[PDB]
Amino acid sequence: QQFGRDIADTTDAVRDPQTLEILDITPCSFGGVSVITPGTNTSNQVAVLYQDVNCTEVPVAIHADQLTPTWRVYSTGSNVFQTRAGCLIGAEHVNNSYECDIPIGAGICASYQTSQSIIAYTMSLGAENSVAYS
Amino acid sequence: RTFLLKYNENGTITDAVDCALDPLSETKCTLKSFTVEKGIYQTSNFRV
Amino acid sequence: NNSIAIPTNFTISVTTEILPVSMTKTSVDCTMYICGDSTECSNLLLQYGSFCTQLNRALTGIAVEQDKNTQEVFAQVKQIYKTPPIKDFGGFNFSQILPDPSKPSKRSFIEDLLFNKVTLACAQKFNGLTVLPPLLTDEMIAQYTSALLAGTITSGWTFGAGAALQIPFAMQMAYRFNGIGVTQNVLYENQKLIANQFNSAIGKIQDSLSSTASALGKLQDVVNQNAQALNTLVKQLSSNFGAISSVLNDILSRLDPPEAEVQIDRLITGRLQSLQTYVTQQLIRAAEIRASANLAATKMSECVLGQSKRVDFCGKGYHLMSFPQSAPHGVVFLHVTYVPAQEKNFTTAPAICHDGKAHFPREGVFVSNGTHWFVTQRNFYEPQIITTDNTFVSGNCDVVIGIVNNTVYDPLQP
Amino acid sequence: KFNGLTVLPPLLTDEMIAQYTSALLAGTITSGWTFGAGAALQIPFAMQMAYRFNGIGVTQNVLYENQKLIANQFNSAIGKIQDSLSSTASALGKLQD
Amino acid sequence: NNSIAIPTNFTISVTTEILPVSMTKTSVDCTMYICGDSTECSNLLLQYGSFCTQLNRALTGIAVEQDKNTQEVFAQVKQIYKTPPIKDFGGFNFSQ
Amino acid sequence: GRLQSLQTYVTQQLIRAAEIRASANLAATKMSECVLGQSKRVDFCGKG
Amino acid sequence: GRLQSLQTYVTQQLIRAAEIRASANLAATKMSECVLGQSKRVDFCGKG
Ligand SMILES: *[C@@H]1O[C@H](CO)[C@@H](O)[C@H](O)[C@H]1NC(C)=O
Ligand SMILES: *[C@@H]1O[C@H](CO)[C@@H](O)[C@H](O)[C@H]1NC(C)=O
Ligand SMILES: *[C@@H]1O[C@H](CO)[C@@H](O)[C@H](O)[C@H]1NC(C)=O
Ligand SMILES: *[C@@H]1O[C@H](CO)[C@@H](O)[C@H](O)[C@H]1NC(C)=O
Ligand SMILES: *[C@@H]1O[C@H](CO)[C@@H](O)[C@H](O)[C@H]1NC(C)=O
Repeated sequence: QQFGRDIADTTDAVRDPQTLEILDITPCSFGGVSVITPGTNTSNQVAVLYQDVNCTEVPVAIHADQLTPTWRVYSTGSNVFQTRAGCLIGAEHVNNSYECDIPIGAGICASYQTSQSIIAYTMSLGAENSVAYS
Repeated sequence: RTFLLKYNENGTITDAVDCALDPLSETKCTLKSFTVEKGIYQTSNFRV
Repeated sequence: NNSIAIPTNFTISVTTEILPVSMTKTSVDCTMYICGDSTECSNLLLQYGSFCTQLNRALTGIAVEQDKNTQEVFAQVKQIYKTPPIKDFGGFNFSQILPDPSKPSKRSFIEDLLFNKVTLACAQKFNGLTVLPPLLTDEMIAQYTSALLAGTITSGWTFGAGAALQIPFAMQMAYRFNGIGVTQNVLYENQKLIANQFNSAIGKIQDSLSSTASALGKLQDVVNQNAQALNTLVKQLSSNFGAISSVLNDILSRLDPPEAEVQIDRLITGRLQSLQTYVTQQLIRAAEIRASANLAATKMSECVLGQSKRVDFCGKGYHLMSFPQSAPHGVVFLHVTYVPAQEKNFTTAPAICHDGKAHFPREGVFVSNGTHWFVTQRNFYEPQIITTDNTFVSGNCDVVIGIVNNTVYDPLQP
Repeated sequence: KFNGLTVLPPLLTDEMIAQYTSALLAGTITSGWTFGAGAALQIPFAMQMAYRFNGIGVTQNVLYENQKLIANQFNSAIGKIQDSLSSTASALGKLQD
Repeated sequence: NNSIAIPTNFTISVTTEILPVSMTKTSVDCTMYICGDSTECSNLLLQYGSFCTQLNRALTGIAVEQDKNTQEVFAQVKQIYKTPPIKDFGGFNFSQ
Repeated sequence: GRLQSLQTYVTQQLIRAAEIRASANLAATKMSECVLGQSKRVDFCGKG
Repeated sequence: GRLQSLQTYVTQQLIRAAEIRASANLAATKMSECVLGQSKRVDFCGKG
């Protein structure tokens, strides 16, 4: 063998012609970057959603070390929260649950609630209630 | 850079927004507008 | 002219019906699919106008509709009701259709069977094709249904019309039969009979779905369509469209840019046709599900939150009520329908003449053993003595065809 | 025909389609609403004419006292279909489209 | 304030309503359509990936779905009935 | 050109087939309501 | 490039035509039921 194919007929694994070591090849660009933003006339601070990156390889996947300093501000920090839809940066997580207005994914939403910031939380399916049945 | 300049009825530019300052600025050139209601948007990746 | 068929018994029947609600959430990036990590390629794509700002926008428009479709089907109520701990529903057993609190998941007993009955099979994310998570995860999907049963079973149908009003379940179906033309004395004399039959009906459908019989035929097609179409898009990148190679990197290592203007563009034109067909075929498929989604949404407002008098719209037979349950990429309706059992060969007549006066049935039919006459409900044989209270007098006796002479017992001054 | 256009026959032939309509025609006449919800229940058509009036608020007695008038009038409406379909101005526009 | 209308007679009328259920199923084969009776042209078509193995399932997908329409509209009864030998329908003449 | 000619025919057929589905389902719902039983919906099965 | 400009537009408009066509028929169904008579079905002409 010299190289391996897949359903896409793309070279995913190749054999080293020198060390004869089995190794894999794959790119991780995650070009579908999304931002959660309120009305553009309301505020400038926003939250950026990264899709399926675990936000631990952000400086490595895009090589943000040699990039402009404005990209490294949102690349890492204490404002990091991980969802089932990816890692969300730029929002303060809250332990409450409201009827959300901004759909993001994986049951996580965003809002404009108070010192102002954008909060992200699991949406509230409704007001819990019980029926006095007998 | 990719610049989006808006012109008044006279043609004099009163304000301009660069589309590389922050990922918020990437939204405007992606959508080709400024005053857009609240929601969620996706911008094509442009980092090199 | 004078033969009628009135059932003498009845049986309860529970059927199933599958309807898709939301399809697979897919989105295609502009530059990644056509040519990834090539700034010399995106320059040539820029001269072909604005296609990917239309196709992705159209594809994103599916995502808004898909999340909206689930909201207008499942989030019909605004409060999450809870079933009471005391499962004393007048002889009925409801454990199989309600979520088990012991398990850490909110999926009910039959939803686990449904979730493994149909599958979805993921790893080809590298070449642009990605999958956005749905707005409502499967844990929350089961939570909506648990509240919806907690409203219909316990609060009647009033919870779909305002504040929930408590009611016994023996009460609920008692005058629910009043909506199909039979009085409410049937169930109170046959509550034990209907309870075991209803419980066995749940057991009968449970074994069929737990067996090898594939009853979820409609669900597999929509998953395959949103899987076969993507796989065709995956395989289509391996074709050269007549080029010297099917990969642009080799062409970038083969021909100079002056000589690559002709070569790359015909690849770019070919692959745009490949992507345009996918976005087009995704819209009609999204349009057909949306037509079915509104059908599911209508059945949510009609077949669940109340009693529907439309024939054969909720299952098969007379409607009593339904049990919505969560399913992957769809919903499952459990219509509990009323089916008449074996009947008796009756002899009928439109009217009775007593003293030259015509007595017509206020509510029901006129049936006879063969010598004596009785009145009963149209859809159930409960013979009664002909009185002046169950009939009303109108017209003479020489204007109605088929009238028969008979007597009427007068109970006011016996 | 030429150039690869093949027409597959319908799964149900036109002859068998009429039999389902014939089955529905006998089902509607001799059963009414019972045969669509379980076992067929035979019932006189004169009776079934009454029980649909009760479904629209019309009293049971209106049919029986005016049975003769309805019989002549209902067939006249049926007979008007031929005059409305055999004319030059065809009413079958939707199918023709 | 005190005027109501109650009809003293009634009229029975029948109206024709038209709704299509299915159309003629079509199928196109690319092997002889695009390149008619020429094996030197089909090899160019083979270099275009899989469109004509993708369009055939689209038309057949329509034809399979359209055959479902005929069964969904008419075949809603599990029994086949027949008219009784007598025709005592209370004055109604249904032979038309 | 012929593939584009064939493609627009397939797209036209698929659009029209979906409308037949909407009409047939309306016909199917009518068959379940207008014929097999009695419908109290106003002005759904004809006029009156 | 210009025929493909129209092919994209006409396909989308026909698809969007079906979206309105189902909605208009849905309104027409509500037009013969919710106003021209009294409707018995639940949550079809508003909540409650
Ligand atoms: C922003 O625009 C919205 C438009 O709906 C308006 O309601 C709101 O008051 C505006 N806010 C500011 C701070 O201009
Ligand atoms: C993300 O990184 C953390 C840190 O090691 C790891 O524990 C976690 O499993 C990662 N997420 C996934 C989905 O692998
Ligand atoms: C939310 O709850 C978790 C566990 O109870 C806790 O670790 C976390 O600090 C809480 N968050 C806030 C903002 O209090
Ligand atoms: C009504 O039934 C009687 C009893 O058989 C029969 O003689 C009579 O002809 C029937 N009526 C009509 C109109 O046929
Ligand atoms: C209607 O109007 C008349 C005179 O204008 C009046 O006598 C009557 O009381 C009114 N009825 C009602 C219900 O207002």
